[PDB]
Amino acid sequence: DMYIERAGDITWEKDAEVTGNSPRLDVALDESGDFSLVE
Amino acid sequence: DMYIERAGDITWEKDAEVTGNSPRLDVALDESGDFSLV
Amino acid sequence: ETTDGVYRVMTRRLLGSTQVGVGVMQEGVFHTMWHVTKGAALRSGEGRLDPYWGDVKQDLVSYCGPWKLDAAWDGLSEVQLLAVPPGERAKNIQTLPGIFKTKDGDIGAVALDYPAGTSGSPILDKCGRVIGLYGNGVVIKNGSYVSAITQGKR
Amino acid sequence: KGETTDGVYRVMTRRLLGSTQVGVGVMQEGVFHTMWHVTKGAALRSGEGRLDPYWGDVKQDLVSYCGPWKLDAAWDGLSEVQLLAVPPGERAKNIQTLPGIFKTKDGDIGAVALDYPAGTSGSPILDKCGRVIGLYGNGVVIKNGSYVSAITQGKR
Repeated sequence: DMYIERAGDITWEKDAEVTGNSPRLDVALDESGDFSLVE
Repeated sequence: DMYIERAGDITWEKDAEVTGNSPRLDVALDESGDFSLV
Repeated sequence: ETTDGVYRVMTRRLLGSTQVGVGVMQEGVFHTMWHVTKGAALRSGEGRLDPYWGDVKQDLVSYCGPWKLDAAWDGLSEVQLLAVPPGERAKNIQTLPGIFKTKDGDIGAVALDYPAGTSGSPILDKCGRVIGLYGNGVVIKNGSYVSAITQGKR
Repeated sequence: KGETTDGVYRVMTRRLLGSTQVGVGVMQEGVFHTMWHVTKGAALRSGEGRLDPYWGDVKQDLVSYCGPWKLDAAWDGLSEVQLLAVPPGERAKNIQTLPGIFKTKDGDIGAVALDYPAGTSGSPILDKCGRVIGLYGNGVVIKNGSYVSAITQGKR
């Protein structure tokens, strides 16, 4: 039994917290939609 | 919870009663998956 | 049950057993029309079928995997509807398909009138390959039912 | 069908003891978009209030309600993006980041290297124009525990 309720508008913050890496990853995608790494 | 049970082998039967016409209709399919005419 | 073939879609929700529709099993994937199951889980007696793919506009839904059936009517040959009526033995009904003309193209249609619970029954080409499902169509001027040969994309 | 105004939505369940947030979603143009592994294709409530699934695909790990997929925006493969994170019991939160790349055999996919608690799936990825370019929740974890979610987008 699931339900939904609003959590906020969808809009860009013009001066938000900037972080995060940008990794180039060799990955795969199975029949069940799961990603896995390739070495 | 709906359940499934087998009905048979999906094959062609050489001995089958032929029926039904072959109409050519202009139809329209809505976003709700319901067909309709023009 | 994982064996290929045509299956009945049942529920004990009603007075007794009630056939809500038909489906086909092929390559571990169970195919049926969307309006039959509404995209819900299907018990296989000793097994469970999880939804994988579906589309309301196409009125199709596959289970345990992607849509496998990709055979198509050639536009000339006769076909056979494998009708699985509620409580009746499955039978082959041979006919020449009619045509649905849309703004996106032409679809094959069969002029075979059959009750609720038969929707999802296979429509086979000369080699027995499933080229579409029965159960989704229109009602002409007279009050008679015409169904399309609904095929999905693999 | 309940409140279907545009914006982000939490996907809640009452199947467990405490009301748990099992996912996030974006309502746009009358359609509720979210990850497949969140709802598993099951119908949703919205007050009283029900949404039937319209289209779904496990491999893409996406699903739409009340209509076809509406999110058509895409990452330019050059700019930074903001993850509108909606964590369980926590307010909506924007986190700006430059996406990596999931190098697959069938083209390459953008990927945000951000980790969040289980239940944040379906959070929309945004560009500097306010458009939804994909959803958060399906990806991998690397050598370090950190999560690298793909920018999962369908097609309008």
